[PDB]
Amino acid sequence: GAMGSCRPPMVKLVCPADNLRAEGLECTKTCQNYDLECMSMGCVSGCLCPPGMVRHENRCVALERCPCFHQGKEYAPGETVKIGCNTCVCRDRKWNCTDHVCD
Repeated sequence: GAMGSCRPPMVKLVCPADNLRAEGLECTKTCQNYDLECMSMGCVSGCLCPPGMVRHENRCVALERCPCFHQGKEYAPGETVKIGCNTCVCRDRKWNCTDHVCD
């Protein structure tokens, strides 16, 4: 029934015979696989978030707003954490360490 059933869908993406739209290589695009490997399932009849948006916790958020991970825990942008004698803050889906003097 051409039912995505992929939770609240935003943008529908199908994979042509040779998968020209998904180029086969492409399948998913989320802050998790955006720069990392993609999941096998997703290229074929799937619903993801707009290009400038990423799929996170079934919700669409902007890349600059994407969640950050540090120690198995999920953090947010501008969120600071302490690592040893240095601290880091999530900026641009990446952590920025001050690396100040170890006290």
